[PDB]
Amino acid sequence: EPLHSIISSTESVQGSTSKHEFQAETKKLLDIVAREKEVFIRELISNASDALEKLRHKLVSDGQALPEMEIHLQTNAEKGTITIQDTGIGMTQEELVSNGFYSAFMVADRVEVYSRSAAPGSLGYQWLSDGSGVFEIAEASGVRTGTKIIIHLKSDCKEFSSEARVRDVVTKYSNFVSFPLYLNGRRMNTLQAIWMMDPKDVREWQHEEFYRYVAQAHDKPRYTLHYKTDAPLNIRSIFYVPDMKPSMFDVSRELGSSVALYSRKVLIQTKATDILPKWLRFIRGVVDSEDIPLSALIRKLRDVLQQRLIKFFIDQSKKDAEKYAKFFEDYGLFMREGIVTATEQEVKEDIAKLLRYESSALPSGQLTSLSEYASRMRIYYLCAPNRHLAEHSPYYEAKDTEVLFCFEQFDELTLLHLREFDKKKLISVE
Ligand SMILES: CN(C)c1ncnc2nc[nH]c12
Ligand SMILES: [Ca+2]
Repeated sequence: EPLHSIISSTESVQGSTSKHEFQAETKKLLDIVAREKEVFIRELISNASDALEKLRHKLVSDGQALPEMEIHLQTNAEKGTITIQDTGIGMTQEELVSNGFYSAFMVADRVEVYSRSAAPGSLGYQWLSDGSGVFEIAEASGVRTGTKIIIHLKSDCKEFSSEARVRDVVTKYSNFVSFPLYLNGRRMNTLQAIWMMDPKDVREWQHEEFYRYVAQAHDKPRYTLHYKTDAPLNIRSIFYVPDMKPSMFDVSRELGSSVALYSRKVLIQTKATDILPKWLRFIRGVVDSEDIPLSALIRKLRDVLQQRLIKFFIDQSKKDAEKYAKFFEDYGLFMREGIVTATEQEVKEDIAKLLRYESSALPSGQLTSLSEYASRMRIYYLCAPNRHLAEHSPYYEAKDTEVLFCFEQFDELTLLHLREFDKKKLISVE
């Protein structure tokens, strides 16, 4: 039996507990906090992961051996309890007094905590609170290094004492936790949050495996962007462009982005809706940012990613012009839609930087960007069925001025919405 559990009633308190008042703010908080509810598992697992990370980081800095670093969850139906224990850095009495965590009171009639700091010669402490105006602290024996939280669920939340209900919660939210997580002695997590890895270390087989998981697809990604940054915000993200052509569902999908939102390897909202501009909904991948509450002021992240993705495609066109040509053929509609739907001029020009057209100066079949046309001028366009019809259209013959050639009616409406590029106005020949 490969059952591995570490949770047991080893703690004991010798003397009585001292009673403490909750700060003015905290007391108000515990009431608002206790008004869905299942997210507390997410919060507690994330807290345990942080605790384990601090200890592991400290032990490596001191070149000391690493102990068992695990997160364990236990459910007890007879006692109506849910317990989470980690073998992390723990807490001292000072940190325990000051003491995310209070999300436990969403479902708890009373909370019971045992913690022992990893520092040598530390003591175990017991922390008790019913979510009222008083909590209790006392020295405890038999407290394992790390932290143990025992939640006595109120009758309205007894479901969280069932292994089936908790297992569904853990799998949905905490699938990518970086430390081994156990539920009633059974290992749960096996997926790797590859977006946290060093971009140059991720192997092609990992990107393909992850793309198929996030996109629920069976093809491969033709483009992969591993974007990590901390200057504006904290961003750990990977974006994939499917190898397939866009599907009728992709072009007509409403209120979806096909991008997962994460915070510290913990899920925030699967199929995040407003993480990317709607015209980038054909993108698959994940966005991880610790600067997320847990739904108004996210736009700053959306604009940063739009610019980064637009830069990525501009670079892709320069690295391989032929691969980008078919990408434009397959996904150009999204870019024209993004311009038609844009409201500010600077975004329209940025997206338009991705658009490709044919030119009278270049041979049939060769593409050119609006910037390359602007570079060579000493912006005029003509929309016609095809190239030969364009050269023979009366509008074109009428000074060694080069003219861009569009073929679709959306191209014209796109250029019509994009009045100007780089302060050069767009004027149709005919
Ligand atoms: C809740 N909180 C602030 C914590 N501090 C340190 N180690 C912990 N292990 C689980 N929760 C912990
Ligand atoms: Ca994976």
